Amino acid sequence: MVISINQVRQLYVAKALKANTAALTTAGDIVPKADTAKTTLYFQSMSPAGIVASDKINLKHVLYAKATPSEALAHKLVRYSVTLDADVSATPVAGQNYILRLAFRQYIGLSEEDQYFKYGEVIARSGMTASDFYKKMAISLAKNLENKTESTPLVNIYLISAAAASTDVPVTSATKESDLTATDYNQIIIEETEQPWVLGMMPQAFIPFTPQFLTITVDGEDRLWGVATVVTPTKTVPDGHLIADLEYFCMGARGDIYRGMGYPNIIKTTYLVDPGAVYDVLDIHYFYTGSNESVQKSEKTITLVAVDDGSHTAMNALIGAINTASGLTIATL
Amino acid sequence: NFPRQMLPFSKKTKQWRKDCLLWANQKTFFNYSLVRKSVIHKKINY
Amino acid sequence: DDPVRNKILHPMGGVAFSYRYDIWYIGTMDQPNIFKCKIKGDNEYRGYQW
Amino acid sequence: NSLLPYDLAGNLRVLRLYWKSKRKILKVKSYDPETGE
Amino acid sequence: MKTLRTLKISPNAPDINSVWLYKGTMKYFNNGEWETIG
Amino acid sequence: MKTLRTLKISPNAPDINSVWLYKGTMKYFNNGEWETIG
Amino acid sequence: LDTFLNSFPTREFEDDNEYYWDVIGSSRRNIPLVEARDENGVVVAANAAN
Repeated sequence: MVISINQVRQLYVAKALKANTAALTTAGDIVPKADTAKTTLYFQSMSPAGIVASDKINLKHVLYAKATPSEALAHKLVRYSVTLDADVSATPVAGQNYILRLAFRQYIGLSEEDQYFKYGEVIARSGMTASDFYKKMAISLAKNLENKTESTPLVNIYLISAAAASTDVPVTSATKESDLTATDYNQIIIEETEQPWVLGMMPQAFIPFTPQFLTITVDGEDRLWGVATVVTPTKTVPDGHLIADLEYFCMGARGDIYRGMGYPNIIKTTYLVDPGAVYDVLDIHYFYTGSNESVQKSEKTITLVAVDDGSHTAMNALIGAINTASGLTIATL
Repeated sequence: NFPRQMLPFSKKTKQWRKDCLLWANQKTFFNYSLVRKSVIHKKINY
Repeated sequence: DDPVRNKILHPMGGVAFSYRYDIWYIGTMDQPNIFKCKIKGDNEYRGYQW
Repeated sequence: NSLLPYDLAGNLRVLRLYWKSKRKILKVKSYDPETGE
Repeated sequence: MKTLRTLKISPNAPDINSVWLYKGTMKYFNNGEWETIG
Repeated sequence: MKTLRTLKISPNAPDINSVWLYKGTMKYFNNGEWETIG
Repeated sequence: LDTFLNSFPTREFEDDNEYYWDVIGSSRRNIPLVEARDENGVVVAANAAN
């Protein structure tokens, strides 16, 4: 992916802390170095092919320094609870065709004009209860949406029985009617899902949807059929695929701007962000000034990235290493 | 965006002659030339 | 019908701005009712800082 | 009025555009039949 | 909202958009079933 | 198979191809007689 | 949207301040009554004679 920069952006991966220049022996450490009079902070990191430093951050010229946790950098997949409207009829009307349309809006392109529509259809019969109806439309929606043939993962559809009321039972295009055996199904939940991710070539983006209902004639007046409520999310996409795609850009400030353009002849750089682990991100945003009439500023930023274990053990040791070395009150997160 | 003048004469169609004029009544507020005064300066003189 | 600017969806399909009816001219005013405003001798600015 | 279609005096806004287009032409080197000019 | 133009006297169910007349019943299609008047 | 189309509001009986409607007694022609619906 | 904003004319103004236009109604009017007094000055209520 490609991000916007405030005149530069550089990233350093912090796999461990060594607190001295001579103790840099493994690739991926970081050492926040400074002098006695706290006027310059810089980060000596061990690259896989030698010691590298940072730009020398002037501590009178910092603008902010705030480190975000990994739980605030996760995309929450939306849910939509689709129930029968109790106003029109509590039970399904025995003659009408019951259709539901899922209106996707960023399919293939990025614009809200690149729309995509999928449907689910169940004809309601006589004697069909509400749990028998949701048992039929969870199969009919999953035959479209979660089929084996569709090129992208569109949505995840689950059922909820009224006894459990929290545990989701998954329905897929291969699930038969004999697997769903419950007489208390009361809603259908449509959850977003994670699109595929390719490092530095496919950004993390999702397809949003809206389950829209088609009208059924109930007493001779054609009334909309169902209702859809947004339910608070239970599944998030973690920080692994956003910081591997953030390192990949900000390694180009210190190195090669082209990454594979012409492949007998490339300069490979080794990346240190594992795309299966979550990370914490600290950003010290600073600038530069000459001590003369050139008072026009040049804003910069640095990014430090540390592995997160849930309790932020690696990152709160790093903020505790910057505050005592350089004299900033960076917030312990 | 003034339409392309570098065309063969068969491709200077009827809609192309309207595009040069629909450009004209949009950019007719413009009076800047580097050897002329402003319209409001000459109007003060007249 | 513009789905990028119109974001509230309607219960009967499509954006809710599509269901907006507007009668722009009732009769003939004997002058232009709706026009746009500009300033005489106001070329729009362009200025480089390099 | 300064870009209105009509005028309250009762006149019509006539906008005449003149512009230099670009025409593709050929320069042909032809020989005189009589002399080699 | 739903017009019914014809009335059909028959012992069988004629059509969604007509009225089924039997001996002492007048049944018409509503809510996915034949609803009787009386 | 008998298809009635019109409904006549009359105090007396109309032609046999129509429904006699008067004061709350829907009457139509069945089995040779005017048979009330209700 | 830009083809909607091209079915409108344009008026060029002389200043970049607030601009006005004057609206008018009619001249002939009807006036509500307050009270009717007879010749001695006492008001004529609803339950009164001619």
